[PDB]
Amino acid sequence: YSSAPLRTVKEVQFGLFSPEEVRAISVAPRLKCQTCQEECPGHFGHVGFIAKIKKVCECVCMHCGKLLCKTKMVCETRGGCGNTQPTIRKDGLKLVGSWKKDDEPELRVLSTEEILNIFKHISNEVFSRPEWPVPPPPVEHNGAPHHAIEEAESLLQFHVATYMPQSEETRAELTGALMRCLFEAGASAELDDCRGVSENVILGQMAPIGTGAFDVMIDEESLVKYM
Amino acid sequence: MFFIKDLSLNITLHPSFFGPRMKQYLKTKLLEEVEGSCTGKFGYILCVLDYDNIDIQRGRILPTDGSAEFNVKYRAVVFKPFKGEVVDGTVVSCSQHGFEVQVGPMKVFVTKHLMPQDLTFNAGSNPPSYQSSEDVITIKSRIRVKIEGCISQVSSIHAIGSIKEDYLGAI
Amino acid sequence: RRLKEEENAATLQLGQEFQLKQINHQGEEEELIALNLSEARLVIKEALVERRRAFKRSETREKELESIDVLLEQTTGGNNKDLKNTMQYLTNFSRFRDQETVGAVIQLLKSTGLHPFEVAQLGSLACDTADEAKTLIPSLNNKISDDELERILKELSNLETL
Amino acid sequence: AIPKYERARILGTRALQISMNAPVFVPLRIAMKELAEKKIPLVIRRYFEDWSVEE
Amino acid sequence: GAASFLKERLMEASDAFRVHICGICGLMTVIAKLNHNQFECKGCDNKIDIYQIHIPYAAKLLFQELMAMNITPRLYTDRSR
Amino acid sequence: PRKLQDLGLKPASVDPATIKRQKGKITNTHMTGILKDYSHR
Amino acid sequence: DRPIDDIVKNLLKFVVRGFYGGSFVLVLDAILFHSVLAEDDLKQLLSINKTELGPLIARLRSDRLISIHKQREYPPNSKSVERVYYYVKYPHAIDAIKWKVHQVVQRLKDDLDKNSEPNGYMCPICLTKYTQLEAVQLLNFDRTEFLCSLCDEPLVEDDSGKKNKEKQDKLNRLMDQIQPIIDSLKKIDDSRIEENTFEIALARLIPPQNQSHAAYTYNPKKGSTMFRPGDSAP
Ligand SMILES: [Zn+2]
Ligand SMILES: [Zn+2]
Ligand SMILES: [Zn+2]
Ligand SMILES: [Zn+2]
Repeated sequence: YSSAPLRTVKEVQFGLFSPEEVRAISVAPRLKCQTCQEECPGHFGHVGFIAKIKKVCECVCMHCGKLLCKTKMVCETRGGCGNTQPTIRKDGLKLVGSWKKDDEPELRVLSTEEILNIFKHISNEVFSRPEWPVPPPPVEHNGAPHHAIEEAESLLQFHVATYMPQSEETRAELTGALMRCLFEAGASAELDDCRGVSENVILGQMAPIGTGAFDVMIDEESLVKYM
Repeated sequence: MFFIKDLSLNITLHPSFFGPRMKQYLKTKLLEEVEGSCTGKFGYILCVLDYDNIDIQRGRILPTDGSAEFNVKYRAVVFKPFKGEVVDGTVVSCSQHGFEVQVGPMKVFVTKHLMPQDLTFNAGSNPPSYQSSEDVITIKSRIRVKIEGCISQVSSIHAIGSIKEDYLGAI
Repeated sequence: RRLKEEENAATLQLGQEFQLKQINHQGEEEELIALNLSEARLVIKEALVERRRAFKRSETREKELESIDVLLEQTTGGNNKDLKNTMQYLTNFSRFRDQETVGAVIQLLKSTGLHPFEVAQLGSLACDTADEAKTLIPSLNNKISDDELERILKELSNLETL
Repeated sequence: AIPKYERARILGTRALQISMNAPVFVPLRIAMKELAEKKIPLVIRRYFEDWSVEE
Repeated sequence: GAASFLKERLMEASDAFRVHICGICGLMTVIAKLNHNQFECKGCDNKIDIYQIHIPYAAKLLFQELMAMNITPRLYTDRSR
Repeated sequence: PRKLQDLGLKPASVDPATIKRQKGKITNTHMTGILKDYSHR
Repeated sequence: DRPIDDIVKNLLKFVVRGFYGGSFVLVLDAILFHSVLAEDDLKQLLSINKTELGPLIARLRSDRLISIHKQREYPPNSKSVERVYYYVKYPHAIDAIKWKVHQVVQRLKDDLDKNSEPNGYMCPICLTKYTQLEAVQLLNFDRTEFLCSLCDEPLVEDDSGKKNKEKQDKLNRLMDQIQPIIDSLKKIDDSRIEENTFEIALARLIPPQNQSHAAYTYNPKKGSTMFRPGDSAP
């Protein structure tokens, strides 16, 4: 038994975790459960956006984070740095930028740190940002040449990608991200009103179809007159 | 501190009460469920004012439960403790860790670290009491306390008191 | 579009549900109703007697305490322990007994213009000098002069019963 | 509230109430009898407009 | 159009699970010590805005899987638009 | 640099992102080349 | 050759000696005596193998007291090789030192403030820490002791009550021992320091070895619009 109010899910607001929230949500046997001594839902602890990341990088300058779009190859210094934006291509699980000279073009790999820094410089503000949790049981320091670090980072990225009638009621009786199916919904902070049959079926609540398209209230005006 | 607060509640009536006098049962449920209850958001809901004017909106029948949910609006006096507030009360329990001061429906706990260094615990006196050169604090002794912190749970409120500041302690 | 100021009586930061401006059930703006111990005692007992009258239709400290206790038991249901402690606490810690005394106190302190919380403390805590009131009620700092507070405290003790 | 399948739910809703020892003003058969005599004290909140089962 | 039967089959005749959801964040990250009647969503530092919902255990698993997938499905008990 | 400025300390460095990176036929034939072009003075 | 450069040099030397070990002093002093040092040259100067130099260079790069610069070289009679040079970027080193000093002072100040707070409580069995407010809601029905929720065992008071003077002494010692840094920082802030780069650092270059393989030059590719992170200055 729980003392909290019993409610129904009226909206599902998809979004994306912030690094702060993942650390805040995390409780760490801590995932009888050592955290609640219970009924236990499961306590958290602490690849699909590569195309989106590439598009964002092409659509914005990669030095000042100011909107330029993909075809543009110059910052158009309006506030700007004037650097010529590279042509970004997706190779494996990495992004490679190429600069054309003013004679093969210069090429280098845009480090994930560089991409993150630029994204943080870019001007949903609450639920899903471009810059942006271990499932619970129920579900460089020294030396390290650049080659070794790059190989380790590639292996870690590859591993991450791979990892990712019993009642009288029934007796008598006898367009939303969730409805379509989710990554896109989280990126755009899509709000699902849960007005469709699919959403209610997923959440296990009475659907607004047939006997559920209305509400049965209780009237006291008739009750007093019935005695 | 005492307040007069306009509150709302969601009462549920079993189908056994779906009679011509269901409103009377709602008033009884409101009194028997709210009065004396400790809502951490609003404090100790003490008494309900205007007992003959509670607003009872149309009830809603739950799909499978069969009961009717009523949204009830009422006026009640609620006691809400705030940190940094000064209160008076009568000590009810004394122990080595500290003593408890009863303020209305709330109990305030004063730890050793929150007491002046002069006061010293002593179990020799029956019942055990805190003795100091100027006075002795024990059960039934009036004490003026300052709430240094409150932990308002969903249905429980606890506070820690201090008597070290000036113009506090025994009256 | 909603996601994640600690409450402090001294700073008059009472939280979200106890803001200075309140909305009643009629939608009309109202000032937060904060009651001193004497005012709260009258409000609770006045409601209890009215409730007792409705049910039937369908002084020294000791005698008043007994009268309150018997009235409380008659006109309250189960799980009334909290209210029993409250009435006992209110009767043994109030400063003004009759309604006239409480009315004068409200009229006196309503001219100060302080926060409803602070005025409730003034009528609930006995003080002798403005320094005692200032340290016991930090919110009064830089709001009321010592001379003004000194006269108010002296007048408050004048109307104190017995 | 605009100023002034339903049968299946009302019959089932009142049948559950009767099975739970609710007063009878006239379990599925009892609910059907109440509906025939218009003695079901419920209002259908069509999504809104509130319509009494009696009317 | 038998909504009641559909819900019963999906929940009563199958996995039905009760979870606690914070009112600020829709995540199911509320530590509910029901024995002592205490709730807390660390991260929001709140203990008085907790709701309980009945959802299929598969739905709970799906949201937690989404949560582990960097997707935040925030269940909310009130409408906004 | 932003954190240092907020803390009240004068920063000696700046954010790198703020850095900035920076006719008709001529009839006069026989004498076309000898003469230089004195466009201005 | 302004005195400001010497003052900054003194600040770096004192910071390295006081907050880093011995080999760190050797590495940073070499790049302070020589404006820019190649990785091979630095190893020869200090007679330390690659493994030993690893932690030193990596740690100094993390605190940004040193900066790296990689460029391709084309020796006349050898295969093209990517060389590594180390040099000091004063604006970053000063900023890093200033922030780090502030954090250390702030952390000690916070620790001193926290210690004055009430001790608290912790469970001997499960080693779970309970605060004064949190423990006050766990006391048994007899109002005698605080009972752990997980273990249902009496709680035991926390330590650090008597350390109040210890933290104050620690804070006093740090400020007494950190005064030269504060004085040097004040002087640096009074004047202005121009940002340093590999090309500029090469001006104050003293060649380490007679025939060092690395070429202490800088010939950027002609008409190359490519820009690398952390490779431009005001
Ligand atoms: Zn658990
Ligand atoms: Zn740009
Ligand atoms: Zn939350
Ligand atoms: Zn324990």
